[PDB]
Amino acid sequence: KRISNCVADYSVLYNSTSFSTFKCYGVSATKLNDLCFSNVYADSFVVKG
Amino acid sequence: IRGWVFGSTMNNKSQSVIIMNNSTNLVIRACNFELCDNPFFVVLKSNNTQIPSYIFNNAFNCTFEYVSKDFNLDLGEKPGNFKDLREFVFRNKDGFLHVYSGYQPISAASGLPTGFNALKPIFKLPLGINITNFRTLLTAFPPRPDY
Amino acid sequence: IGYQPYRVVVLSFELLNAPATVCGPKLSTDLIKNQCVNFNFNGLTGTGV
Amino acid sequence: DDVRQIAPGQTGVIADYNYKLPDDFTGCVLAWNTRNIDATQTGNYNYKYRSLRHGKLRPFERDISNVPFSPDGKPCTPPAFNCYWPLNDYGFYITNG
Amino acid sequence: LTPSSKRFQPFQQFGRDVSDFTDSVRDPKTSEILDISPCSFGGVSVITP
Amino acid sequence: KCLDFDDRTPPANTQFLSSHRGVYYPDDIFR
Amino acid sequence: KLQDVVNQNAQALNTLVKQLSSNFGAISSVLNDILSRLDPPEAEVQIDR
Ligand SMILES: *[C@@H]1O[C@H](CO)[C@@H](O[C@@H]2O[C@H](CO)[C@@H](O[C@@H]3O[C@H](CO)[C@@H](O)[C@H](O)[C@@H]3O)[C@H](O)[C@H]2NC(C)=O)[C@H](O)[C@H]1NC(C)=O
Ligand SMILES: *[C@@H]1O[C@H](CO)[C@@H](O[C@@H]2O[C@H](CO)[C@@H](O)[C@H](O)[C@H]2NC(C)=O)[C@H](O)[C@H]1NC(C)=O
Ligand SMILES: *[C@@H]1O[C@H](CO)[C@@H](O[C@@H]2O[C@H](CO)[C@@H](O)[C@H](O)[C@H]2NC(C)=O)[C@H](O)[C@H]1NC(C)=O
Ligand SMILES: *[C@@H]1O[C@H](CO)[C@@H](O[C@@H]2O[C@H](CO)[C@@H](O)[C@H](O)[C@H]2NC(C)=O)[C@H](O)[C@H]1NC(C)=O
Ligand SMILES: *[C@@H]1O[C@H](CO)[C@@H](O)[C@H](O)[C@H]1NC(C)=O
Ligand SMILES: *[C@@H]1O[C@H](CO)[C@@H](O)[C@H](O)[C@H]1NC(C)=O
Ligand SMILES: *[C@@H]1O[C@H](CO)[C@@H](O)[C@H](O)[C@H]1NC(C)=O
Ligand SMILES: *[C@@H]1O[C@H](CO)[C@@H](O)[C@H](O)[C@H]1NC(C)=O
Repeated sequence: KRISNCVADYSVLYNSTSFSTFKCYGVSATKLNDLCFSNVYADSFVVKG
Repeated sequence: IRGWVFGSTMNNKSQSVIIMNNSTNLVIRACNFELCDNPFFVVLKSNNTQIPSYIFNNAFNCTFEYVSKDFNLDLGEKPGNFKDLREFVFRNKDGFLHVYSGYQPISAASGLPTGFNALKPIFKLPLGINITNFRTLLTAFPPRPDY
Repeated sequence: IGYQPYRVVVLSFELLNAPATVCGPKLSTDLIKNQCVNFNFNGLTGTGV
Repeated sequence: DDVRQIAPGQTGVIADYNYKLPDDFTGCVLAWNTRNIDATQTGNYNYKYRSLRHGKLRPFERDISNVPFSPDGKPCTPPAFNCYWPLNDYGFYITNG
Repeated sequence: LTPSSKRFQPFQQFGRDVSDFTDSVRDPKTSEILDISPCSFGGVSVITP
Repeated sequence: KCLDFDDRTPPANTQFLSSHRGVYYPDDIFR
Repeated sequence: KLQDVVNQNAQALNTLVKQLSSNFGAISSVLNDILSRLDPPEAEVQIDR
């Protein structure tokens, strides 16, 4: 799915969802709030543990 | 000069640390303080004695405590020019309050005397508190009650 | 836990190379010119005139 | 799920508002499960965490205040709209994952 | 290890030279300052037909 | 408790020069 | 012979400028791109290169 024209404020994800895995490659997590992203896509699926 | 109070809001809505030095020993207390808007010590000028005074009203939810060894301090008023210069450096980093201290005998009547002095590290307090503001604690010499 | 379902979302993007429509939460300021400033442009930070 | 956030350079509700490690941290981190001790059938709510805060906490900095939180930033009362309590309780049950 | 004339303050345990090499240390059991020196100090050449 | 002082002069924030003061030992290494 | 001397001096300085676009095992030669994207620990590895 394509994402465009939005503010990526993941603080709203707090208190709603809890991630067992969260790993970023090519970027820093603490740097996520100060950046602007281009051609961002979200891939969704389900696997086993 | 007896010490300082360091805190973000300077009331009981946040933690503050007091490094006051009472007449007997140095007390470092990081606690949730209901700080008085005008905190002071009181030593009677004629008597040269320290009587109890209030820096804070109440204390609770409080974390850090340290009491120094007993020592004697001279409360008497003194004549002449300024005799002592006490230099401190306070740094707040990584949850630690670094205190560096130095002492020098001076005879200046006014202003800050020029010179060079290397301060040695005396304290590294593990407080972990947000410090954005501070207030000095000075003793008072009331000649007459109510004044 | 090895055989329990896990939902996976993979976000892909590019940084500081193309126009960006998705941005982190930041307050923009007025454009100052002919002065030495610390600038941030779509996540690209630096110092200059 | 919050144990992974106890590490230098991490982001999350714990790393931002509860506990942060320095980038140059020297030491060791130890964690162990305590479902038998800290969890109950009726649920254990004695443990809390800060979920709302205006700014991220600094390394090895602590915030034990309990002040109502407004996204605008002005003081407010809990019954008022857009005014919340910053601390949320962990719900620890025996049957939890 | 040789006895040292260096005077350590109570908050100092190690000393370094201009090369950042640890050349002085306060012994833990007996608070005496010792001098650390390299074991190699030889200028050696070999003459052969 | 919480006694107040009345009729106080404003400090006026006098300024002076630091000179060469304020230097402290940066670490615990003997040099 | 005099022209050859001035040509070499200008060529050396222009080679110095063009070598700033050089990566040395790093993700990018742009210092601002690295600093806008990585933490001080992760940027330290790239900046040192
Ligand atoms: C300056 O501050 C220090 C630290 O607060 C004061 O020392 C403390 O004084 C209190 C009251 O005298 C002591 O509490 C007493 O402890 C004894 C047992 O040791 C107990 O029998 C009494 O009923 C009372 O609880 C406290 O221990 C003492 N702390 C230490 C270790 O110094 C000091 O008196 C202050 N001096 C002034 C008022 O200038
Ligand atoms: C925290 O500080 C506030 C403000 O000083 C305290 O509120 C005062 O409480 C005293 C004693 O009940 C009253 O006489 C004052 O009139 C109150 N002032 C205000 C502005 O409300 C509060 O009680 C303190 N809380 C604790 C636990 O120390
Ligand atoms: C220390 O306390 C001050 C005051 O509470 C904090 O300053 C606030 O910072 C947030 C986020 O930037 C702002 O939204 C508030 O408006 C600020 N308040 C004031 C009055 O300055 C500061 O962030 C705290 N520092 C830390 C890291 O704990
Ligand atoms: C720590 O323990 C060592 C070993 O017991 C002490 O060294 C000896 O101390 C005694 C009494 O001063 C001397 O008679 C011996 O000759 C010492 N032996 C050595 C190894 O030199 C040392 O003094 C103790 N230090 C402290 C901190 O008490
Ligand atoms: C989570 O936060 C929302 C506000 O964004 C609040 O309405 C809700 O009660 C909170 N708790 C939940 C969803 O358990
Ligand atoms: C998803 O929506 C449901 C129903 O409103 C809600 O109970 C749940 O907490 C939501 N979870 C997230 C990830 O927000
Ligand atoms: C002077 O100090 C002593 C000891 O604190 C006290 O007993 C006495 O009452 C004081 N006198 C005055 C002038 O208050
Ligand atoms: C101390 O903190 C706890 C938890 O936030 C709070 O319940 C308590 O009321 C605080 N102290 C007092 C006596 O106000």
